[PDB]
Amino acid sequence: PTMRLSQNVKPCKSMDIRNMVSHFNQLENCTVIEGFLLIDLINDASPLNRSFPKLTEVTDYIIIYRVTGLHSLSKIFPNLSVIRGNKLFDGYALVVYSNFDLMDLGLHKLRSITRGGVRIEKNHKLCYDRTIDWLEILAENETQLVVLTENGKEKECRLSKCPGCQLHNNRRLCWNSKLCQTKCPEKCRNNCIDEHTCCSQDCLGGCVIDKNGNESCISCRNVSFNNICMDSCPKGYYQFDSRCVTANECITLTKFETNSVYSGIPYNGQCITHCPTGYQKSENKRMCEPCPGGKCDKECSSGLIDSLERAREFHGCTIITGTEPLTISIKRESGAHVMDELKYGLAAVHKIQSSLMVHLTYGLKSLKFFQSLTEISGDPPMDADKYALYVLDNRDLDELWGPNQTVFIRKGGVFFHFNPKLCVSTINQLLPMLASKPKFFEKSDVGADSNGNRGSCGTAVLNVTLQSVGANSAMLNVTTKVEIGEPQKPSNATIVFKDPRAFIGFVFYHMIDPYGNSTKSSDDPCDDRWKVSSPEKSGVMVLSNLIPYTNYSYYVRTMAISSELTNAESDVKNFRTNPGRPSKVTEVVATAISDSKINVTWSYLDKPYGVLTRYFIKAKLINRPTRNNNRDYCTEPLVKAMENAGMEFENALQNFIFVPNIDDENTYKDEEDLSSNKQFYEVFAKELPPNQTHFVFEKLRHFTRYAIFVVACREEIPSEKLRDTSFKKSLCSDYDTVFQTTKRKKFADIVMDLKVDLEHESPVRVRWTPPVDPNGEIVTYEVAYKLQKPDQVEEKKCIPAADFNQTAGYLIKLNEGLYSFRVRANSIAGYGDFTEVEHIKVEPPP
Amino acid sequence: PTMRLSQNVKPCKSMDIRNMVSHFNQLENCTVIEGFLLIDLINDASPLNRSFPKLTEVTDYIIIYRVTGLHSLSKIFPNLSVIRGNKLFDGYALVVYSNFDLMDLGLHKLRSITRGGVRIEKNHKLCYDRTIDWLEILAENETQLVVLTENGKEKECRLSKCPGCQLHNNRRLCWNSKLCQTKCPEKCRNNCIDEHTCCSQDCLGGCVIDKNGNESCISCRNVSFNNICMDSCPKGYYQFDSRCVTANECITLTKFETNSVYSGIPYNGQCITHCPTGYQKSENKRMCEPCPGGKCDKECSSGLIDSLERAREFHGCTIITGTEPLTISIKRESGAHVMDELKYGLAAVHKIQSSLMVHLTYGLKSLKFFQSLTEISGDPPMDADKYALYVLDNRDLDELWGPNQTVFIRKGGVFFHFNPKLCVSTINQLLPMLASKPKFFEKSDVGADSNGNRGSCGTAVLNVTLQSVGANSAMLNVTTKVEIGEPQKPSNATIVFKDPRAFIGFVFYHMIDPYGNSTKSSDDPCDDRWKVSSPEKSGVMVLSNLIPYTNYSYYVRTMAISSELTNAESDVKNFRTNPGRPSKVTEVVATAISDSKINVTWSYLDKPYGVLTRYFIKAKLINRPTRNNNRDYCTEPLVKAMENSSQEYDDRKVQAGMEFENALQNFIFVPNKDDENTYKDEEDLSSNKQFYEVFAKELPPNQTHFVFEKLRHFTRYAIFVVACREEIPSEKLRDTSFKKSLCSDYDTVFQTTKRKKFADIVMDLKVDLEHAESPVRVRWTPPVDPNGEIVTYEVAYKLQKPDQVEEKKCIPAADFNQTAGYLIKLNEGLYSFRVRANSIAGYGDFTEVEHIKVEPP
Amino acid sequence: DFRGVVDSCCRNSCSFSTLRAYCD
Amino acid sequence: FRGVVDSCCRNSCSFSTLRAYCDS
Amino acid sequence: FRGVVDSCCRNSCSFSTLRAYCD
Amino acid sequence: NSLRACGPALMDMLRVACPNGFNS
Amino acid sequence: NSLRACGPALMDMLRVACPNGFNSMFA
Amino acid sequence: SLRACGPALMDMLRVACPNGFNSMFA
Ligand SMILES: *[C@@H]1O[C@H](CO)[C@@H](O)[C@H](O)[C@H]1NC(C)=O
Ligand SMILES: *[C@@H]1O[C@H](CO)[C@@H](O)[C@H](O)[C@H]1NC(C)=O
Ligand SMILES: *[C@@H]1O[C@H](CO)[C@@H](O)[C@H](O)[C@H]1NC(C)=O
Ligand SMILES: *[C@@H]1O[C@H](CO)[C@@H](O)[C@H](O)[C@H]1NC(C)=O
Ligand SMILES: *[C@@H]1O[C@H](CO)[C@@H](O)[C@H](O)[C@H]1NC(C)=O
Ligand SMILES: *[C@@H]1O[C@H](CO)[C@@H](O)[C@H](O)[C@H]1NC(C)=O
Ligand SMILES: *[C@@H]1O[C@H](CO)[C@@H](O)[C@H](O)[C@H]1NC(C)=O
Ligand SMILES: *[C@@H]1O[C@H](CO)[C@@H](O)[C@H](O)[C@H]1NC(C)=O
Ligand SMILES: *[C@@H]1O[C@H](CO)[C@@H](O)[C@H](O)[C@H]1NC(C)=O
Ligand SMILES: *[C@@H]1O[C@H](CO)[C@@H](O)[C@H](O)[C@H]1NC(C)=O
Ligand SMILES: *[C@@H]1O[C@H](CO)[C@@H](O)[C@H](O)[C@H]1NC(C)=O
Ligand SMILES: *[C@@H]1O[C@H](CO)[C@@H](O)[C@H](O)[C@H]1NC(C)=O
Ligand SMILES: *[C@@H]1O[C@H](CO)[C@@H](O)[C@H](O)[C@H]1NC(C)=O
Ligand SMILES: *[C@@H]1O[C@H](CO)[C@@H](O)[C@H](O)[C@H]1NC(C)=O
Repeated sequence: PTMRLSQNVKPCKSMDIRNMVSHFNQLENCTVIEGFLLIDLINDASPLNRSFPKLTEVTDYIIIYRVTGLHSLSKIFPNLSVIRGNKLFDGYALVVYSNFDLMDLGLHKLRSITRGGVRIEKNHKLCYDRTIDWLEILAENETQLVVLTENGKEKECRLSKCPGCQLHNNRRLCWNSKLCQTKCPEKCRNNCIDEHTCCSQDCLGGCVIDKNGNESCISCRNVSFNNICMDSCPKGYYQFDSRCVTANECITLTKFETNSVYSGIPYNGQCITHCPTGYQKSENKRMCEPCPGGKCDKECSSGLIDSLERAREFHGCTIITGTEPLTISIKRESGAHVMDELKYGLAAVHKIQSSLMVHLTYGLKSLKFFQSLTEISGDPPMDADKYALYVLDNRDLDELWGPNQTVFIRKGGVFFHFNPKLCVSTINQLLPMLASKPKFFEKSDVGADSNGNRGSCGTAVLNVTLQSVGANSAMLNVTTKVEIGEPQKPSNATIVFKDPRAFIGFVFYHMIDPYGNSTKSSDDPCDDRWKVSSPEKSGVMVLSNLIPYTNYSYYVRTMAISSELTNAESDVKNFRTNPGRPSKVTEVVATAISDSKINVTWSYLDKPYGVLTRYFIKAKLINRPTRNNNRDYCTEPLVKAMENAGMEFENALQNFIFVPNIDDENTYKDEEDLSSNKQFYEVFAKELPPNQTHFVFEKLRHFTRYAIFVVACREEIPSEKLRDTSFKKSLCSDYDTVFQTTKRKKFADIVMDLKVDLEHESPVRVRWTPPVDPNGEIVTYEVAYKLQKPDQVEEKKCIPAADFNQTAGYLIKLNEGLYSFRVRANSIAGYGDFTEVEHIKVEPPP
Repeated sequence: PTMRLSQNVKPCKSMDIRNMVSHFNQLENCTVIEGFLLIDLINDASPLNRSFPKLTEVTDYIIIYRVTGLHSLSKIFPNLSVIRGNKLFDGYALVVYSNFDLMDLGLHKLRSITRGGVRIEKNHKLCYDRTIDWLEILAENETQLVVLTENGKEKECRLSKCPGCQLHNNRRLCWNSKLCQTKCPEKCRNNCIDEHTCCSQDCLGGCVIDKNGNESCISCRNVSFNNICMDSCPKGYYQFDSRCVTANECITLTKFETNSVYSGIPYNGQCITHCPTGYQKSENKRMCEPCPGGKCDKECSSGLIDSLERAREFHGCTIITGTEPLTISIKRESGAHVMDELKYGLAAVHKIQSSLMVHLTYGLKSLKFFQSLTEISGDPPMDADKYALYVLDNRDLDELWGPNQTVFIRKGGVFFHFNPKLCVSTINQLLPMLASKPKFFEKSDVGADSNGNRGSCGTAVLNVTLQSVGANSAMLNVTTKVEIGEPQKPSNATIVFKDPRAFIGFVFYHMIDPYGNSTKSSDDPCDDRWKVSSPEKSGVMVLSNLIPYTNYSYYVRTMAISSELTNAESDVKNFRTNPGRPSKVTEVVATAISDSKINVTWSYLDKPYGVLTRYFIKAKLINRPTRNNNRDYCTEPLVKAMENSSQEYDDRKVQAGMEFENALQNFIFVPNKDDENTYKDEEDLSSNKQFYEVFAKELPPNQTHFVFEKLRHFTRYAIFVVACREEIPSEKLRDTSFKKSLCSDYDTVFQTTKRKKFADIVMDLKVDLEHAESPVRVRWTPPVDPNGEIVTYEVAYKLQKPDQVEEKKCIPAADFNQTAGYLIKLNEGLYSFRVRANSIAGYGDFTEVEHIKVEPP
Repeated sequence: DFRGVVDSCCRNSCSFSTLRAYCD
Repeated sequence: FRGVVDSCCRNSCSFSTLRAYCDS
Repeated sequence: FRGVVDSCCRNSCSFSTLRAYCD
Repeated sequence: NSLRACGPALMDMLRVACPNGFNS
Repeated sequence: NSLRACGPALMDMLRVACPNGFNSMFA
Repeated sequence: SLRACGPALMDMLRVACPNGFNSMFA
């Protein structure tokens, strides 16, 4: 309802601190600055003292230009809270430019900048320039005006940790390490005293709160009167920026602008420097009166407009005169306020006695701001008196005079060139405006393709719809029907081409776009991102050879002979293909752990082409290794084996021939085929969730090689679940087998049940039982013996398996003595193990 | 004397069958072809149900391309007799290409191909292609041009048996399974019916013999007249391939020979198609005449050129005529090859009667393609005689005619507008060109602001010098001082910028160029050849990551904002880096030769840097392996086989900052491991003087293999190979003790030599006995130079009796320190003894046998 | 000399509208 | 017209005129 | 499947030719 | 433009090209 | 939209380019 | 005679008269 502000305000006019420190005293305990405050050209600001917390807000703007010896700006403005930007400097409210010693911005108390924006440029030591969310401080409707450049941020300024407030919004937003930015909730943006305590909407930039509950606004929402904030000034008082004043006070106050002094004039409840349209200042300079003849015909000299600041000078100018052509060369960094500053400046002009010229403009959207213009007399035309409207190299000019505005051009002709976003059709609107009323421009006065080649020219829009999508192909569908000649019912769709010859057909573009944000194809000579397709007059196309389960972006445009300017395009739609077939699993490695456990590991280092719901591991016994007949055993024993252009004629012929006219795992299940003896698995396979990168079997047969699958399968789309009734599917990946072998069983179980005997000079006989399931077939039996004599060496013999058991045991002829016998079986796997010793005696008497 | 040919003749001109079988009607009862006969692109020849037996000879080549549904070629030519081949295609006189259904040729009556070779391929079902010795079909001279390939010859042609039929070169001479091929005896050379029945030489390819006994040729060898053959045409007529004709016939006897047909001109007895060099053809074509101007030039009609495919029609033109203007309006930004096609169609043009106009062209870089233009007569000029050269609205027109290249416009002015890349100074080159000889161009004729708006105009030259070059880096120094600000106020400094802020900085270009002839720019959409440095205001740049000892190219240009016209760029230059460090030797392989030698082999596939001044080889003797104490022997004896976007950048930021600075300043102020150092020859024999412990050598740069000597028996050598390069004069004084790096890195290779041939051998062995009851004893000496430690000694013995087999005992290396002896107890008798050692290299060799007698009571 | 399809579509890229020119 | 960057820069200036924006 | 297998494998086929096989 | 596919790729091509049914 | 092709590929591209007849050689 | 601009103008002006600037509002 009603709310006092903190402390009684001591206002003082616009202030400028110049050339040395002690001038800061002029700013001492001013509560509010009624105008702009600037500090510049202090050769050494280090001797400063007595920061000024009593200052809270400034109406117009702040500029800090070439102040040296200053470390942090907060040392001058402890409690600057809001910048109102009533009057604005070239669209900017805060400027901190070309200052070497400023390494800390420091404005922690600042909350809101009401208008315009901030430029912080060429301040080398000013680290932490980009570590503030200016967009919350600025006015939400148009926050474009921010510029942070050349602040030595290359490598030196990388101390971004700051108090991290700490990491909010992906930033440790801070005024250097000492303080972090004080955000406000969206309900009370830039009107909060802390992170949670929203202030009253009658205040601006927060409020003071005390134990007494006597809350007080830091700055009033709209105006103030007797230190009380209210939405509007009371009767009998005139508003002056942020407070209400008496008639005499307004008559004595002043605003400095355009390097000139303006004394306020009370009118219609406000104190204004210039009488509004149709009014003029009184001879005594105390009131505004209606202009004789309805409006005052002030005239101003022509010139050059190099920035919005210069355009401010033309305010109130009705007639522009002088042989010099009125040149507009505004160069903004895409700023927005240009259309507002210029509208304030030149809008009053109704005719330009001279010629106009729009040259090298950057960021200028249109000439619509000449709201009152009606004639370009062109008395002296520019360029040898040939032209009266000159438009060159305007990188962003996109539309000419406002809707059904008329400007009579008396002498000379137009000249439009190199305006990338001004299509020719817009230029043609000037035809009825020239005094000569030509039906066409002389070909030397309007470039045909240098104008509007980048910006989207006048064109309708095509509805494009997606009919179907598959693994590798998709079909498009242009809904907006084209027609030839007379349509017989216009406005039932559009895109009418007068001549059948004119229309060549629709052209479709598409290319991979995972993020779905690719920009259209420009006219750049070598922009090859988009896969342009061939014209199709039927409006349907089948994109082919797509990558399954990937996002695509596509759009359409009409192609016709260049004489036909009618054209249309579609928006950049997007779609994603169907899953398709998953890729093979990579890095399958098989390692033997024991005689009966294999250990498979893998990793999916390839695109899944969908969502792989389940893996599938399968191991099937390959037939055991076998002894080849020609093996030379017992003469070539082996210890181990476990290592398992010509066409030019065709071209010359074609050139003349043509002449222009004038293992088959289709389906799977969990399975475990135990052996006949129920001791080992013949084939083992199990479905696994996508968790596993490794799996170990068990109960595998000793010394046998197993082929290993690894298959990944994708989820089933509803269409493929039923549509592909009995064919293909192919929902599971391909694979390549991997082979591994179990090791040679235990450290035993080679031979057993050994015994020795003799007939009754009898020969010695040795018997044994062959192994029941050795590491592969036994290739040889080795029989060894040693005499019971010290330091002896064991003799041995070899037999190739042979019919050893024919005589129930191998026969031996040996001399007199006592011997110990040993035997081992040897298989294709490798050398076996000997059995325990046994003894026999030879004792032929005479 | 002379004979009539077969039947009355009825020639038909060159023909072509395409797109359907019904076109075959064109061959109806033709006797001969006065040109080539080509059949192709019939997607199905099966429906055909007729033949053309009356076709007998073809004056020019036949090509059968991509005809499908045709299996037996003979179905179309029952009696094709001779392929006169008067004119060849690509040097061939018969092509049968890619007929995916052809299985058989069947030209039984074909007997001669008077010129050119024969090519037959990609007939994936054609058998019998190889079953005729073509050289007996072709001319009687060297015509070895035949080419037979990919004719499905793999296995399927089981019907190659043929009726046998004649056989030569181990194969039957047969067209197919039933059509055998017959030669002629050398007495005719292809004018014969069988092996003996040959006809008059006047006939070519064959003859018909009547029941009356008369003989008639099926084709006249030289010429024919009124169905009668002879050696030469009668006078008052002109020869046309086969038949002599009257002039009024020759005038209409055209031949194609190219996309445009040429009429026949009766010339001194021959119906030539186009007159010989330096001769014009009369407007009535009744005769040729020498060129009236000495040179003859082909006239052509003027017309718009909307695309490259339309320009190719102008090939061979020299004079463009007609009131219409030659409008080059190629909108298609075809890119690089645009110049290629435009040059092909117009390079030969010399004189233009009605002026030239270039309009709305996109990719047209320059008008250089008028390589021979000398006069734009402009008799009818453009636009009510106002203009004779009309260049308008070209996005990329950069140069007018090349150097020199006078054009001497005769009538009318010129017109130039909206040519952004065309600098005005280039247009001024035409000032001395116009016949009117004007001193300058009015703004109405050449736009002051519409031309060169984006072109590099008035380029100055920058002196680039490179201060220093390293192994992989170099530095550049733009010598030409540039006054970034206005002098304020001295003179000189040719290049100057009116505003410091308008000069972003120099930009350095460089790229690898083995030939040093790369050019600054090429006609390409965007050639990514050049590496582009970032804008650099300082004026000195340091390139990095350069491949050493490689030739480079580089040049410098200024990068000014769009609105500034002062700019400069240097000429392209070359420099080469330093030799750096050479790469490693490749595939070093070492193999043993004996117990005393090794062969080391290597190559240098990897590229060097600098010149290979010397190879280096070194061998370090690795300490011999020895027994591990925890191992055992005589229980595990060793056999031991041995181991081993273009988008010109936006200056919006700079421009906007510039203008904001101007405004702000206006407002502020107010008036009142084998380091290479050891790489040198070195040899070190062991104290024993028998083998090298360390051996090294420096070798010339062309010895890819080396062989060692005096090596230790059965030891591992650490082979070592290195490449080296010479040192640059600056290097040898810049380095003191630290840089070096003159030699490459090494890959140690280990080889083990071989065991000594006679291996470990025991010597001075003897039996012994105490007090001669005690056990007998044996003593011997360990081998002098065994292959490593003798881990065990083995002694074998046997009784001198039949029954007892050889017995042996094994003892470790121990127990021989006492007297180097061993003992054993034996019974009465006499024995034989033998001994050998065994080492970590394997079993030793057996010594000579001993003997002993034993006789205790 | 002569140029044709092969040098118009094989030695360099070409647009599909070109191939349409060789059809009856 | 009175500005420095329109007295110097374009239209050029002289030291005599320059020493008017600073004298104190 | 019918001869489509060869009308669009052994030689390329255009959009209309392929569409022609729809019921 | 032109199309070329075989096997299951051709099956998918025909599936997309004919949203309605296509006879065996 | 760039049919770089040679030999049989180019022939196939031509065939897929137009089903009609190809060339009017003096006809 | 003089033509400096931007920082060049700033520095040249500073050198030409380093005795402080007259400034406004006074
Ligand atoms: C602050 O500086 C002024 C001069 O600018 C000086 O007179 C005063 O004594 C200083 N005060 C302190 C507390 O440093
Ligand atoms: C406010 O500043 C003025 C100087 O203009 C001074 O005279 C006065 O004492 C100051 N008052 C307070 C409360 O700071
Ligand atoms: C002119 O345009 C305005 C839109 O700003 C429209 O309201 C008005 O009717 C138009 N008048 C004429 C005569 O076109
Ligand atoms: C989609 O394309 C089909 C032909 O495939 C056509 O019949 C249909 O009309 C198109 N969509 C719409 C909304 O017309
Ligand atoms: C596009 O479709 C929308 C409905 O989805 C319709 O309102 C609009 O008029 C259509 N526009 C055109 C140009 O077909
Ligand atoms: C577009 O997506 C890319 C990643 O694909 C991302 O880097 C870029 O910031 C995105 N831009 C916009 C405007 O979405
Ligand atoms: C073997 O199995 C163990 C236990 O499951 C596992 O940790 C290990 O990764 C497997 N082997 C390999 C090579 O991954
Ligand atoms: C295993 O997969 C299941 C889904 O089937 C999931 O719930 C679980 O968290 C996973 N566990 C691990 C360890 O990956
Ligand atoms: C078949 O032969 C007859 C003459 O008997 C002819 O009229 C017809 O055109 C021929 N048709 C074909 C397809 O060859
Ligand atoms: C070469 O660069 C150095 C700085 O590295 C500079 O002092 C010298 O002037 C340059 N060369 C010339 C000829 O000035
Ligand atoms: C370039 O250097 C040559 C001498 O090397 C000198 O004569 C010439 O004047 C120089 N030009 C420039 C533009 O620096
Ligand atoms: C440069 O010379 C090489 C031969 O040394 C040649 O192959 C190459 O085409 C040349 N390049 C230019 C651009 O002339
Ligand atoms: C490479 O550059 C050197 C000078 O740096 C020159 O002598 C040599 O001829 C160049 N090589 C070639 C192939 O041009
Ligand atoms: C071994 O070296 C000699 C050189 O003495 C050479 O002739 C021979 O070819 C070499 N043999 C092999 C196998 O490298």
